[PDB]
Amino acid sequence: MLNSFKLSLQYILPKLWLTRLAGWGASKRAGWLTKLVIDLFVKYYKVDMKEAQKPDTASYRTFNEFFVRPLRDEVRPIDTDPNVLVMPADGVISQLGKIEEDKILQAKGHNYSLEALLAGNYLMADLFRNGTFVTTYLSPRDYHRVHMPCNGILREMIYVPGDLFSVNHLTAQNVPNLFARNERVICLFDTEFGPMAQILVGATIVGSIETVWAGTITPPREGIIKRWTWPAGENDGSVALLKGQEMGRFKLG
Amino acid sequence: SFKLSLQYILPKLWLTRLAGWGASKRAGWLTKLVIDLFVKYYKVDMKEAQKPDTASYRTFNEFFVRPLRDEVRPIDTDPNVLVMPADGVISQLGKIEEDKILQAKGHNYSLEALLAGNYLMADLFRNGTFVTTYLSPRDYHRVHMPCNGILREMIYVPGDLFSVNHLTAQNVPNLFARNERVICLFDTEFGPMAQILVGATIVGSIETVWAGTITPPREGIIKRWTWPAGENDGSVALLKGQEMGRFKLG
Amino acid sequence: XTVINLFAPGKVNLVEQLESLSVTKIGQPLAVST
Amino acid sequence: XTVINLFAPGKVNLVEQLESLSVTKIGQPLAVST
Ligand SMILES: CCCCCCCCCCCCO[C@@H]1O[C@H](CO)[C@@H](O[C@H]2O[C@H](CO)[C@@H](O)[C@H](O)[C@H]2O)[C@H](O)[C@H]1O
Ligand code: NA
Ligand code: NA
Repeated sequence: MLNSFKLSLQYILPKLWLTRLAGWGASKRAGWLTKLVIDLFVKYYKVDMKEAQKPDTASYRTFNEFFVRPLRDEVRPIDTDPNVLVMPADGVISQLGKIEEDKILQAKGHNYSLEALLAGNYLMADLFRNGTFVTTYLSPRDYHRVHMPCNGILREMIYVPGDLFSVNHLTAQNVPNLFARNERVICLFDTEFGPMAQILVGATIVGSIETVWAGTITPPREGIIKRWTWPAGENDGSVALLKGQEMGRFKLG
Repeated sequence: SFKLSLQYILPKLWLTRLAGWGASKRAGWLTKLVIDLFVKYYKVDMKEAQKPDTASYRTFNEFFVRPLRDEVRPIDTDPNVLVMPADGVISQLGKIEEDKILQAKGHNYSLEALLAGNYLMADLFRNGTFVTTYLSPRDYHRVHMPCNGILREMIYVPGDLFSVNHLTAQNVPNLFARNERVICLFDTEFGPMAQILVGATIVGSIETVWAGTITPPREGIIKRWTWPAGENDGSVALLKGQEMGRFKLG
Repeated sequence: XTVINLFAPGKVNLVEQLESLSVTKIGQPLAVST
Repeated sequence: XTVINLFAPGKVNLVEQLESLSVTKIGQPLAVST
């Protein structure tokens, strides 16, 4: 057993109540106090406001409005090779590479189950066994909207209740099944490159997840798995998104 | 209403682990004292137990899962009769109305949600029949087969540890679909059958006779096991009224 | 705790006397084949 | 936070320069069709 005060807090702290408290505060129009918290955040996390459509911190009525701020289009050019899939999110690669049968790397030496990440959906896991994975970590300073790696027809979305562990080197190394046990939304697309999943995983504080087709998925937190399906692209009622288009976002609460 | 608010405030999982730690201790006189207080307050009938002597239990959990004398639970002998799997009271029973199961007057929950989004398993039971049995602290806490069954699938589902009582049954949405539970799916002469063991605050530990203790530990993921059809190598078969699992503290 | 049983459509009839708060005992009749 | 992508076997090659802690920016190359 690792004897680590910081790790033990992950298991002791009322992570859900702290996330709800932060969501309450982040939704408030608090004028000078909103601007103060945003300025402290911008300073401490070294946010680059020059990439934002509205670089002025006074232009945000709520902390959440600031957290989900849009970027100027010019600053994220979408690669034009149609054979190229692009990064869906600003931040850093956590881990990437081969799915070794059912195994995805969480940290050097630490694996978790593809089937567990997909909430026990063995039919969906069958699509990705021996495939490829990319895990991108978005930090507090990064843009918090998520865009498409390629053209996609949405086929399935799954809301998975779970925990709100923090994501950092300590939890990646010491919390088993970190990404398979945290509240998440699974999105499954038909693409030119075959089936593709884009999974948005919550963390402490940053526990609210949206998609562009369904709005805010969480909160509220009703404690059950929810499944939506859409038809193939040639059919009425289909949802299609283009490479580099916004598909969802994270915010506080 | 104060009591309802506590369901959402109380550290249900830490209280469950505290109770599990205490209930697993071979604590001699203190084990026997807690057992005697419990027996007194909940009006337990020790005459039905194989060992009516409360000193014969080395741990509170040994007492909680105490076996009954066979004589006191005669198993119906009509092979066309399915029997009660547990001592307690019916919570609700009847028709699964498409995907809908009744939790309490005016509250439904989803068959697919109870089965953790397993739509292929939900398809077996749409428009079928359900029975929900509540086991109280005073009841026997092992669970027995309603009929002969070949075990085909078991699913461990992480979840909450809400208390189960009239107040939470009436007021907590999705109570049974959000609590930690084990789903057991059987081949029977009466078609597919599910027996689902749902945990609650304190009484959070679930065992089967084929797997031992499923929970704890609580590793936060869905786990699925499968078994072959009957009369194959690796097959697990249980008879009507045979023990298939139990609940204990922790 | 709680035990939930599910049966496939048209396979069993619940013994008609059982309702909310009926006492259950292991080995007593719950349902009959159709 | 975290975004996880899964791709089917034989379908994409990850850009070879990317590793743990590589900076990601929306629109930049992630993978190439096989
Ligand atoms: C990480 C999260 C931290 C984010 C920073 C801010 C959190 C602080 C929480 C303190 C609560 C502030 O509460 C906020 O007060 C101002 C008063 O100017 C209100 O101001 C607004 O509503 C009031 C009435 O409700 C109107 O009279 C007012 O004209 C209107 O602009 C906000 O509607 C209220 O939401
Ligand atoms: Na705010
Ligand atoms: Na919530």
